Amino acid sequence: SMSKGPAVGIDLGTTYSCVGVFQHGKVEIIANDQGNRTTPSYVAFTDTERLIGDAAKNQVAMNPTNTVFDAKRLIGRRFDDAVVQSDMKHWPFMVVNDAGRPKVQVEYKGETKSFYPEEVSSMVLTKMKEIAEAYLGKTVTNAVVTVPAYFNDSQRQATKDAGTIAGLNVLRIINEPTAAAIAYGLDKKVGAERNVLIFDLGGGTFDVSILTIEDGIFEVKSTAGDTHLGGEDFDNRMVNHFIAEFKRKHKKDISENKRAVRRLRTACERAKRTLFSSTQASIEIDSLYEGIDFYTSITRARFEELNADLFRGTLDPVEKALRDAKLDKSQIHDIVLVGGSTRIPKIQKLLQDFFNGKELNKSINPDEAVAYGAAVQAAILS
Amino acid sequence: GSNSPQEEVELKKLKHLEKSVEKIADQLEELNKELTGIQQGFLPKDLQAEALCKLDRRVKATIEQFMKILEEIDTLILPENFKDSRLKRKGLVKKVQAFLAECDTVEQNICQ
Repeated sequence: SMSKGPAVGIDLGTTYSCVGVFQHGKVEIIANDQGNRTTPSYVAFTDTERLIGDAAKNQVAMNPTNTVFDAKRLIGRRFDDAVVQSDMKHWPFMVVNDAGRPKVQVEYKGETKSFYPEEVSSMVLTKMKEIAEAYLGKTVTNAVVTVPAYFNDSQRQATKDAGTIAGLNVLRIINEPTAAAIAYGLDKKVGAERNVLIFDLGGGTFDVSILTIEDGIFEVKSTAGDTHLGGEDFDNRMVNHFIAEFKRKHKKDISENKRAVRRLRTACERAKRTLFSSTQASIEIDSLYEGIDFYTSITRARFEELNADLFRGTLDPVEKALRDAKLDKSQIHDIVLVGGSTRIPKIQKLLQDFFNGKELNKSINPDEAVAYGAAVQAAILS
Repeated sequence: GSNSPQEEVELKKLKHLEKSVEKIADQLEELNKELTGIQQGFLPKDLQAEALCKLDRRVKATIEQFMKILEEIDTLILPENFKDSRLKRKGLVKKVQAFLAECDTVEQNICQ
């Protein structure tokens, strides 16, 4: 058997999770068995087995009703919560009421089974624990797990319970914006009280948090955002643009052909990523629809135009959080970028311009900053 | 007759994708033989429905594997001068699409 390993930091995300470890004086974000530094927060139930992470996400098209995700949207909530009722309409899996508490209901090995959200999140946490052990070659038990700043007592407790069910010794539960500030060493900056704005646009949610750090104490001053905003919305604008382009060029509508739309959507997702660092992206899809080859391109400028209202709209929760925190924008000492969509240059430009040219804390991979801070906290608590 | 060493790289990528398609096509071939076997076989008419619907998981897995191949082929960018690569890419996508049509035929014949 393996020897005892270090404590880890885990970012349990709505769509993806990330695990880091502090060692040799730095944080190492751990790649999973497929070499991915983030792992889908997905659990699938099949005729023969339970699948977690990439293996679960990879078969979603094959088994949609029995592939659970978004458990974080349900954890610690009552069935009648407005959020649960609104969210349920859009999920392919069933959510049932068990004495006031939501449960996901699935078919597993030919039988009807139901799980509490913390049981689903415990399975994701077990995979994160296993990812850390496979990399370290040592057993992992101790972890710092993160939660959104707006989580209430029930949501926080249910997350701690997911950790316990997973066999983790949860050293501490810390807020996601606090983990991001810790990653950048914002509590270590000398001087007076610091006002920090965390701009977190990743994994299908948009969260703005304002924190004040004074003598190493973090206080959440305000939170704002959009629960359902992310990369998929930006990808969809591109898809609409291309479907319209195909109609103009060929007088054919590819929208009802699910495989054609999927090939196009996958290519749009990739082009969007190319646009993070390139000003243009090319797409070549042979035989997209009715044997027609679709060879096209999109500039970063066109991508920005298609998404102009959505990008400029990210400043509304920034203004709302500033008003709730009773602070002028000029009073914000540090701006931190978290989440994959913050890689979009236009989003960075809009935020930097809003803060009158102020440099943004963005050097840490945005997808990993929260796990990075959690791993730093885990090392401190060891 | 201006064949470049650069195109050899793309042709090698396409050959690997062709090999990957051949493996999935072997899975489809077994599904087709099993479907034919059930439709033309001696199973009591009462047990045929169950045998056919047992192919569901495999046919969906086969469809998904082909869709992942198409998404990988869709990442290639081939200049006009790479005529051999473009022809190989076109031929491969057409081969995958014809296999997906065969998968769709299996789905029309099971779990009805």
